[PDB]
Amino acid sequence: DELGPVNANPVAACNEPLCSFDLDQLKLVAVVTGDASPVAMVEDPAGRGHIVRRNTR
Amino acid sequence: HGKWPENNTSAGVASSPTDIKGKYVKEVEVKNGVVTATMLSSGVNNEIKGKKL
Amino acid sequence: FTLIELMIVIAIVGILAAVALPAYQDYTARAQVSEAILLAEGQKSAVTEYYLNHGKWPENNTSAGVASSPTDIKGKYVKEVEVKNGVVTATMLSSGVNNEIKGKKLSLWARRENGSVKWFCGQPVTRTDDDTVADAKDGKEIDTKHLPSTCRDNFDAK
Amino acid sequence: HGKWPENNTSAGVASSPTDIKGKYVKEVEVKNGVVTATMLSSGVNNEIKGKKLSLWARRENGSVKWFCGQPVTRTDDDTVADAKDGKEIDTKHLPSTCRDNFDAK
Amino acid sequence: FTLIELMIVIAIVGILAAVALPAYQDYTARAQVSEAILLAEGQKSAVTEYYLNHGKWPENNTSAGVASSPTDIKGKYVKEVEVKNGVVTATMLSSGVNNEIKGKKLSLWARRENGSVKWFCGQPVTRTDDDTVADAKDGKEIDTKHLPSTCRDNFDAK
Amino acid sequence: YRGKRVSFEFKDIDIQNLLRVIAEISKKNIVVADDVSGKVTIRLRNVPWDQALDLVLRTKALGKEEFGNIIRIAPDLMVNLLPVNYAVAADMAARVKDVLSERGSVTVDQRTNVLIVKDVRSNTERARSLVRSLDTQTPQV
Amino acid sequence: YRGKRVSFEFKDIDIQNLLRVIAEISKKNIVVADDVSGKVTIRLRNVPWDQALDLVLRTKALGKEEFGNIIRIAPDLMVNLLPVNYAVAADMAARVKDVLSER
Amino acid sequence: YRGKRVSFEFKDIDIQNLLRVIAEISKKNIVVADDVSGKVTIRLRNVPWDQALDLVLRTKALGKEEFGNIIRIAPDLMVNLLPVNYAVAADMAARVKDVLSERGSVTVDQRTNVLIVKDVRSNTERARSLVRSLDTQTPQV
Repeated sequence: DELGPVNANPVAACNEPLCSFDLDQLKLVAVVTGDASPVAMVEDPAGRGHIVRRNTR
Repeated sequence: HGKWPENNTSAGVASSPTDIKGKYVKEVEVKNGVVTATMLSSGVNNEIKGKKL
Repeated sequence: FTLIELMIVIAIVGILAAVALPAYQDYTARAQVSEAILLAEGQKSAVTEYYLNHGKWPENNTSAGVASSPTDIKGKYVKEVEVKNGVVTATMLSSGVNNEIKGKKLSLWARRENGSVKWFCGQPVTRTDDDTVADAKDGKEIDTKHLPSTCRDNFDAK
Repeated sequence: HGKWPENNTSAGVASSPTDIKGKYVKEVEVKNGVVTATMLSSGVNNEIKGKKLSLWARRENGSVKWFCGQPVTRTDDDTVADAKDGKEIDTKHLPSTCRDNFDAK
Repeated sequence: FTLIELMIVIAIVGILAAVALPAYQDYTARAQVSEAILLAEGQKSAVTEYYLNHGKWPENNTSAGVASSPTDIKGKYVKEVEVKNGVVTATMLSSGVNNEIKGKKLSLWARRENGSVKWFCGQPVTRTDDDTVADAKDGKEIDTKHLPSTCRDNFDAK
Repeated sequence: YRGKRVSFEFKDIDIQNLLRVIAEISKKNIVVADDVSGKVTIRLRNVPWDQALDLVLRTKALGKEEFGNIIRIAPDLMVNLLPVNYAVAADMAARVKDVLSERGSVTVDQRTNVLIVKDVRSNTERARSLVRSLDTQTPQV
Repeated sequence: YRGKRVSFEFKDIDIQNLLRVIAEISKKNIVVADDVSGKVTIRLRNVPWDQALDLVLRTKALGKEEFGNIIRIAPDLMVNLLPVNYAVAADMAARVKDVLSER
Repeated sequence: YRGKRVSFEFKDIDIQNLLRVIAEISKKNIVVADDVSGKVTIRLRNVPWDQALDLVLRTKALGKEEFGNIIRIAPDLMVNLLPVNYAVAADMAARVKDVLSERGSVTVDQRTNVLIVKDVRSNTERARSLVRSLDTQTPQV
């Protein structure tokens, strides 16, 4: 009666990664700089890459 | 030449289709590189005469 | 009651030969003409040199500096090769050839490029002036079907 | 060569007609391009022994076409004729594919 | 009941032509390229002399002292031959050739040996300076498979 | 294809990260497809980004298509700028193309007659030695 | 094929938009088919439009056919004008064609 | 592809050990696959490691891919640095390539116009004799 019509499973959840891991675990991969302001690139102990810049956390 | 022979003469064969006949073959015509063979009307099966490939 | 495998297979090889007959008969003629062409060529050298050195086409074989006798430039299917004002014509013998190509011939002629010449190959032609030839229309030309793709030149090819 | 083989040796086959025999075939001779087959005398019907047929061809010009029928003789390079003599295999014994007449084209 | 000898032998010659098709088709193309090469050469003379006499590569055909018109140095499979700063490029016609080589070309270029020059033959190249050329990378180069063993030279061959 | 000058240092990072980073620096808004490629290493100095990008593409990475506001990208080495004071950059093109062969590495010609190379250090070194060597016969005016 | 001089700057825009924009500037009334292509990027300075158009065609875009009043079009980079003060432009054509290759 | 200078001496050791050893010296964090190869012998002097690595790859060993922080590697001879004082290193490349043929051995061109060779001593000796011999006609200025 509800599957024959239209189905969405909305996002509201957790997903917020580096604020769940300690700072000395993170490793600086690279840095980018240009007109869009300077941005750092950093690696998780889980091996993900992230991009963060001045004023971010 | 890079172009298909328009007819028998172009292909350099019996300029006359009927000149390429046989016992069951009434002829063989070259039409733009395509060579078609016609089945005679005498001396053949019954459901294949006047028929071709 | 029985024996039809021997009778049909002897009669399919018989009809196979009849179908393979015209294929071998133009492949064959087309082969005998390809030589009249080779015998015609290699005489381009003499003719070319004669023209470039003198500015006039060699009138005959002797002028071109080749077997003074046309019949001395014959072959298996070639009854001869004559140079007539720079034009070199090759005649097909009467024995050892197809059937619709014997006694038939082709021509090789050249044109002043100015400092050099360019050669043509095709059906018999006659030379008019030092830079113009024309169909030796007479009925003894080797049929287009027997001529290579490289020897389909017309009297006015440039 | 443009000429029909005069005999077996010319055609490049068992120089001896009798060398081209069989069970019912006493031989096969090539006479000016015409190939005739003779029926033995032992091991055959009764009204066909010692009887024969011929295969001959015709210049198509660049190729040839073959015929099969009752005995024939070659006249000129492009003409043969009934070897009328009485030893021809009777029409009733010949296949539908071997009913050719001396002047078939 | 019988007739399979005629049917198979007509179908083996049919498949024989299909197997003989690609062999004659690259032998053929490889033959049409061997000429683009002959038309390109013989123009080395003009270019060599021009260079040795002046110390500068001929800018174009007229400079090299050859048919001022590229199109005047054409052939059966060759649509032309242009001299561009000593580099001589030959273009394949569009009619009368293979299929994957038409409108395609190669180049002949030389290098100062000091007192003489050495010639190279290969895929299209452009001249940069008096002693350096480079791949005329663009997509119209005659495929390596169609080039003789004597015409496999790279832009930096010495 | 014009930007502020930058130095790109990427030690084993997702090209998607390099891309985002490149959007966070106002080098357009860049967006990939989802699964473009993987991870790459490059290290550039003194290169405008829009070039360090063209150059990133050639490494491993993608080609770029721009909508206008956003750009879609779909599926050490170093960069060094060579000034050419004396010669024209295009005259080098024959010789420089001839070192590359079927290698990796590239050369980019900027409008102000400077060459830019990405490659391994060993192919950069070769390209610099040739560019400077040919520049050097051009300074004797 | 003659017009006022212009500078075309298009950052990731539908060729249909560039076209309309080009009609809104009195460069004919331009109309496409429906689905011509998509989006393109170009950036020109000092180019008459009717040229910046011919040049837009070659980028990605279409060919143009004119009815007379209306034109139908059917299915950074930059432009710069080079003055040639001394030589004839046609003498460059051999060398300039030779850089382009299949580019 | 830049590092401290080192001397690599490996007498019949697992390339996995040479690798780890190379990570324990801050030459990245290196990690192989599991079964890369086996054991190798090399002996280098005065070579930066990132080179002695490229050179180790060519011996028997693997190719390297870097994630950035970690690098993955997947499936005597000596090294000597030749200074080239007088000539450009790239001018040697034609002749040096011509000794190698289909042999083992390699030549690496560093940016500061020095050649580096790994090989057997006998191929090193040949390459040095040619590099010095061609350098020697270049010192007569």
